[PDB]
Amino acid sequence: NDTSEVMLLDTGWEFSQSGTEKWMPATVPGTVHQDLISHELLPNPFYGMNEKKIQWVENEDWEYRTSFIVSEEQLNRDGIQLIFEGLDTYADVYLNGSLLLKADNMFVGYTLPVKSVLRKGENHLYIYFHSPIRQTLPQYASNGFNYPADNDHHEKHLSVFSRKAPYSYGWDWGIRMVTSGVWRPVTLRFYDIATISDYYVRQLSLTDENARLSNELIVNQIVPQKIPAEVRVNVSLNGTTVTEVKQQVTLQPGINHITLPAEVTNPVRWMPNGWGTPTLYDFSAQIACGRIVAEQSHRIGLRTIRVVNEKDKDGESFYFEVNGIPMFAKGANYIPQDALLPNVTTERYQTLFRDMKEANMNMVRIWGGGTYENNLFYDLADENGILVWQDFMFACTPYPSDPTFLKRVEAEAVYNIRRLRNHASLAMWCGNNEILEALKYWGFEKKFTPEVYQGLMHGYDKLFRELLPSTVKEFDSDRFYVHSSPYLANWGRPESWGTGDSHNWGVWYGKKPFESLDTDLPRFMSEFGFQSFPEMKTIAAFAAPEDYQIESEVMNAHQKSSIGNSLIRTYMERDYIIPESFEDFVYVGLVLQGQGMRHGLEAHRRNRPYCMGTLYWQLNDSWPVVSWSSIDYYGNWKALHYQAKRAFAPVLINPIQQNDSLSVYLISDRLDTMEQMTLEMKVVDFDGKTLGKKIQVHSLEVPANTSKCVYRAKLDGWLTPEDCRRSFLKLILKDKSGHQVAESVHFFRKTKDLQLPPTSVSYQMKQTDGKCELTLFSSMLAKDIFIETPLQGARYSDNFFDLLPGERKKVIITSPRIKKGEELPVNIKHIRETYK
Ligand SMILES: O=C1NC[C@H](CO)[C@@H](O)[C@@H]1O
Ligand SMILES: [Br-]
Ligand SMILES: [Br-]
Ligand SMILES: [Br-]
Ligand SMILES: [Br-]
Ligand SMILES: [Br-]
Ligand SMILES: [Cl-]
Ligand SMILES: [Cl-]
Ligand SMILES: [Cl-]
Ligand SMILES: [Cl-]
Ligand SMILES: [Cl-]
Ligand SMILES: [Cl-]
Repeated sequence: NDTSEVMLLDTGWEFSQSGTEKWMPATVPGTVHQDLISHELLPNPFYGMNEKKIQWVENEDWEYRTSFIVSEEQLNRDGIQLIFEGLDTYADVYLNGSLLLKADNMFVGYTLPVKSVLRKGENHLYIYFHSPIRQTLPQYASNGFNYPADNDHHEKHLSVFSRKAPYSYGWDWGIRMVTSGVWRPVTLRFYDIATISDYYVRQLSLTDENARLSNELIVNQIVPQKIPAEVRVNVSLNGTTVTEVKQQVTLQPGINHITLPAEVTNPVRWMPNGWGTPTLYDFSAQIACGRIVAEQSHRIGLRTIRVVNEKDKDGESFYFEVNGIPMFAKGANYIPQDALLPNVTTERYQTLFRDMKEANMNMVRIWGGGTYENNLFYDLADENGILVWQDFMFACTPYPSDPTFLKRVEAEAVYNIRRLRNHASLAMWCGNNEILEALKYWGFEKKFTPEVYQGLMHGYDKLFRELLPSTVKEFDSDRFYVHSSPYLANWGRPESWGTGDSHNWGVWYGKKPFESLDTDLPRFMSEFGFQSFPEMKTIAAFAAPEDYQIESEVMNAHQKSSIGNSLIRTYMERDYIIPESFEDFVYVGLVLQGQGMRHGLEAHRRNRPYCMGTLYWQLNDSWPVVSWSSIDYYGNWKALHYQAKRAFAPVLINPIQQNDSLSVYLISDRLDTMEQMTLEMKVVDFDGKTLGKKIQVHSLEVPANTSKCVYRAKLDGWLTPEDCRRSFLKLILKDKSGHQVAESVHFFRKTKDLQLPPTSVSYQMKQTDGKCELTLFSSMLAKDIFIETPLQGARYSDNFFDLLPGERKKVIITSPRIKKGEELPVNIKHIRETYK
């Protein structure tokens, strides 16, 4: 791209527990815990009872060192920068006897001019990582109260003093692994004249006819003379130039601000997943001096995103308008993919986005107890058409608000805003998760003096109502900011539900039935959720067979919700027969979470436009654990993820039964209206015999972006109470010429009340490298079938579905570990098998 040379400092590192003088090979980027694990100096932290056994690490200081060679020629370049994309967290950086930096914020990248400190030949880099526990003990002692951060799993809630990923201190689905290290890459750049410090592509306006952009460059010139230069911006699409602009300047020593307008006529818009292609242009900025001394590019999506948050007849709306069209949000809350962040590989990020795209999602919330994610995450969101709701990294406790603390926060806000603001995917900023809710409703006023409580309330405003919104206004002026989620609505207070976004924890924490999701509607659901144990192959990863009990010491290790096991059983009993065996209980628990949650996803879509989105808690897991996730740590889809896919389908037939009556809604997130449609239904018993006749509803239209009721019928006079326990309703939607565009099945009774027949699911299999193809058959209904295989992360065309009587079903399973001539073990489970 330019004349600079980059040296990756990613080999030859060593580490030491401070004070031991013993050094061993390390892997950078990485973590202290991983380095110890790689030397068998820690047990597998995710196995068994090992959490307590690895806590000692957090009390030690840890040192890292590397050496590297610099040549006479490199030392003669105009400038040389050492760049740390991430240091976790209190890190003193020494090079060649100079203290370069005292780092104090995990979320900040540092760029350090070092030419004057480098030497020809060998150069020595040492980094000292202070324990973030020891570092903040004096700070806590001076504070005179303990912040109410219940998720910080220690007597002393030290997390709040450090700009370090909150979840690292523990969470209610998380292991405590308060780690340290060089967590993102370290690079040396040797260059001439200048670097581009920042390149911002600011969209001024966008119409079907024209996109107007402002290319804003910050150029840091390292030489003392004045340097004539030409700044060039090339805009290309698929390798073909669309427009090119240039500007003559004379670069002054230090910072230069350069602005170049560019326009794209008849722009091809970036669309979100479901509404078209996520088209990305390539914008390249170069600085040319007589040689291209500096270049930087971004992929750019041309679209408008407006968050509409306005007083209205129902309270206060909260929805996303994309390219001028209101878009119903369908997605999930994302947490960190690992207890050890550098262990998350490119392939894991790619697979997680494939999981979101395949489940018909169009939005992800990067929840405030994790990290501002790596550039790759947002690059994947851009190319998959997934909108990103970005929390700042504050969650579930008030935080300090003293000048030094706020200076750290300002540093991370500026850094990460400039880092992320060029992504098409980035849709909004949110100051924190649940802090105002906590301050108002979680009973802190009983835990603190009135004076300390007042201090907390004032401190909330300084950070979330002043500093963060001001920073967004300055650096990302056309993106929405809200101070907290949920900003006003509280789940126990019905009068607040028509006001902005909800975290409806009435289900789960409030013990409310899943049916409450049909009546208790938000303007936008930013969280709701339900736990499940992950499937047996995941349990087997952390537990020996002796430990396969809900309440074994090892299982309780991997359940961080102290009320979770009791809630799961309570809810299961409402709808299912509780199985006697642990393995069957796990299977039904997956079914339960899937069925209950999808009932909610369907209510939210059905109630558009009153409700304009749903983001369930939670997408994913950081380690093998019992949690609210739809995908376990090993990437296995739980039932919930298949159910989410189905409930988020662009066109959905939603039968909803209440008060002994059935309505059927047709729900569409398509941009086009469907005309002359037929809804066809029929009642089929569990033996496959049709009851009565086919019901047909002709001449239906399904307008773009609407939910509409097309059919209502009382059950009384149609089906006997006996019919209701022994049959299901099949529903199909077809176009004028008879082609199927959607299908659904409906049960008229709770599963535990169904008279399911004993039945065998037989299968045929054709296995080749990487692939099994199964054909399943049962002469009778098999309810909520789970096709279980021992291969971690195996992918299925479908799973957790009802196998209908006499209706053959093909299922493809893929995994790089499937070998032709090593038959894939397959175990098919279904509800009736779970009891006698
Ligand atoms: O934002 C949140 N809401 C509820 C989750 C489960 O208790 C919790 O893990 C998360 O902090
Ligand atoms: Br320099
Ligand atoms: Br220090
Ligand atoms: Br300037
Ligand atoms: Br969509
Ligand atoms: Br605000
Ligand atoms: Cl610099
Ligand atoms: Cl408002
Ligand atoms: Cl107090
Ligand atoms: Cl229903
Ligand atoms: Cl009913
Ligand atoms: Cl059976």
